[PDB]
Amino acid sequence: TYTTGSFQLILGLNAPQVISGEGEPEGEVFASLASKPEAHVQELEIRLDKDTRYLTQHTRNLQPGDTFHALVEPIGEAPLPRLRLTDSGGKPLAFGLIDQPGESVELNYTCDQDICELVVHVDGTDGQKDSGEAVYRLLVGINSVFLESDLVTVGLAVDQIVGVDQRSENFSVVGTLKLSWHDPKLGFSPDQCGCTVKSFEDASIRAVAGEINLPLPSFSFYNQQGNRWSQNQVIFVTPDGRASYFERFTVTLQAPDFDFLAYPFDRQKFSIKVDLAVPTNMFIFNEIERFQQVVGDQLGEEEWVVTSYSQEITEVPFERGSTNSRFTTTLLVKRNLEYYILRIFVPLFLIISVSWVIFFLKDYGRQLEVASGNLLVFVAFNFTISGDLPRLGYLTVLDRFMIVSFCLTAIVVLISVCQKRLGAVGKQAVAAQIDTWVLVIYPLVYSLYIIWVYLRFFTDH
Amino acid sequence: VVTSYSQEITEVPFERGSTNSRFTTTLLVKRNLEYYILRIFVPLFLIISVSWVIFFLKDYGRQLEVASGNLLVFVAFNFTISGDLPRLGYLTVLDRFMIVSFCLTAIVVLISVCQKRLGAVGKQAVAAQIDTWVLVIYPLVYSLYIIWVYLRFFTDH
Ligand SMILES: [Ca+2]
Ligand SMILES: [Cl-]
Ligand SMILES: [Cl-]
Ligand code: NA
Ligand code: NA
Repeated sequence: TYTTGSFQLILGLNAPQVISGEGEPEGEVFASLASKPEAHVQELEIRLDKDTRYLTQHTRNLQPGDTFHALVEPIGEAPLPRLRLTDSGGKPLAFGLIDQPGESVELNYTCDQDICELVVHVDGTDGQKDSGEAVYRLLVGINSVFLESDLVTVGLAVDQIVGVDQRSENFSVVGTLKLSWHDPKLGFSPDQCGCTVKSFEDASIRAVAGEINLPLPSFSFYNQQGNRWSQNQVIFVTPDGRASYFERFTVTLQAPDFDFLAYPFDRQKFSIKVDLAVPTNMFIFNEIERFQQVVGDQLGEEEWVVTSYSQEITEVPFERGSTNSRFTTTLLVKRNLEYYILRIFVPLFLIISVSWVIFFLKDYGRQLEVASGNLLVFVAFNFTISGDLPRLGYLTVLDRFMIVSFCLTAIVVLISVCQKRLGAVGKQAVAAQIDTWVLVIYPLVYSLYIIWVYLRFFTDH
Repeated sequence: VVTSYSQEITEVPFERGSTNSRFTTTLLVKRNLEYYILRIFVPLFLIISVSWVIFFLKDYGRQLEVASGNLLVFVAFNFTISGDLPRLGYLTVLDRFMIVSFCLTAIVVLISVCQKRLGAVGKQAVAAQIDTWVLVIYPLVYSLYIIWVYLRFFTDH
């Protein structure tokens, strides 16, 4: 291909030093710049929401002697906005003149210095935003009229969800980060190295920008807690201006999108947000690279499992009207449920049934002997399981079922006492009516409780 | 403990066709098993049989007092050992045996209640047939469970 960049030209007439690399200017002048001009014109439909109501676009680079025209127009019946042109420093070079009919605010300028580096402004500063949807066609021209954000393709993949802190509403994950992006200003000329590839290893895009003193697409994991353990870190740059970043990492992230209210029947969102650290006007995320399986299927492992992974490009505001790209890889998860209903629920059931079948007995002495004894087994079992249950400072559904379960088992002891007295007073057919009396209201209440909670916690009621 | 160590040279792909050497030293390991079957399995057994020999009794009153009491000892023991057992968020085979073990011990309490009422209704030779009735299906079920798991978890079935 053709190649690009800047050069130093030494021209010599009867001067053998010039072919030796040796340019010191001397003598009488013989040469210079050799010859409407070339024109460049651009469309863009700009949009002005409540969010974004001033907008500026840096122009790219006019020669002394170049003329610049720009025109705005309303898409619907939206108001005629304020137009102006300005240098990079903000000193004004023109203003918009609203036209003969009053439909287009046009502006004009031709160029003074050997660099004119112009900036176009359009504002909807004039009125209160009524529904925040007035949008404009903007025409622009000199005689790629606007200098555009270079386009980065980002990719992410997770290998291990290695920690979840349920109390502090955060988690930890191991994964792989790739950004690939074509910027000519990066360009390596080959004869220096003697290679196609230049490598920077073990440092942060930020640090390499600082070393090179140029702009690069730096980023941060948005909710990062403390430090990240990054290995196989690297950034590759070819001659072309094609560049790539590769980083396996192990990061700890705050996710207060946790809700543990329906534990263990809760489901959760692990979101891995990757924001840039430079605005939309310099770099933006343009593609998603499916460089590997996004979520890595080791299934035996099992503690939290994965429903679906959706990873997506979105632009978010930051300070100084920093609007910048954000690459959200967000895993959907649920707990391993066999662990809960087998280890917790099944046994619990049995403890509750023991209290219900001792109502059959009619030897209230013994009914109460077992009733009381089984309450201890309940409490006993309730702290067997207290380990896999986490302390948060608020009630999960399980904690809710468990209180009710205990309360019903304690009242069987209370009822059993009641009936034993009745037995020894010789109203034993009262106490036998009671026996069969409970036998049916009582497991009816467990079942109704459950229905209550399912509706209370699961059904948008 | 270590079963064998095999260490080996192999080349794997990386960034921009980086194909590079990898030196894998890979140890094979197993747990110290005496610790498990002595500390966990042997005692558990004993708790299991206590429930089976109280089926012999035919004083269902007392059968049930021991039956119930021994369930607590089971739960008690099950959390003695809860320390050396690690919380993962999913069932290991031990966790599997332990649930089944507890469930069978809870139904002895349930059966013991059943038989006691039968006794006081004066169908005591029903309840005595039951006694000998379990005595044999019940430790048959532990043994079949075990066979089930060995096949479920160990034998590529
Ligand atoms: Ca929250
Ligand atoms: Cl409790
Ligand atoms: Cl248990
Ligand atoms: Na984990
Ligand atoms: Na907290």
